[PDB]
Amino acid sequence: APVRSLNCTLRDSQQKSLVMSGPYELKALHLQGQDMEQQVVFSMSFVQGEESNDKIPVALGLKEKNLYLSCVLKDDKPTLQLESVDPKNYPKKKMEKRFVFNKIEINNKLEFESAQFPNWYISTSQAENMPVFLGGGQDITDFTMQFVS
Ligand SMILES: COCC(=O)Nc1ccc(O)cc1
Repeated sequence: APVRSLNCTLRDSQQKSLVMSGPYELKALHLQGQDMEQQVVFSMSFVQGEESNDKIPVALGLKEKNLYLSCVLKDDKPTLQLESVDPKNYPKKKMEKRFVFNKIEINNKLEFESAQFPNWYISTSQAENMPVFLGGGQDITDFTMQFVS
């Protein structure tokens, strides 16, 4: 059938919200009140890949944008980018591996591991207004997920 998707937001375990940082980056900052409209709404797609009770393969697209989080090599290490795709072809059930995250439930939170790069996770900094990155400590790898209409 058609790939299944849900709209959602993510916050890090320090309750920082994610926002756009120019066209191909996200940043995390403390947001409350009217400013919470700046937060990115994801379309989380449930994709093909290796699955267990608490390991669920997803893609993270920006709602109604042909942009996906992807894990791509740079300076010889796994890194997080926003990548444009053909809007005719996405989302799809068989997403390419660079777009796949294992959504893992650990102690009432979520971690998003790169399917491509084992043990590299979507991360934030403790400081305000710094990029979201891929991290292999002080950095934050746990999130909560709010399901949106
Ligand atoms: C199949 O997913 C089960 C579940 O409880 N997921 C979950 C959702 C939001 C959150 O903040 C923590 C965990």
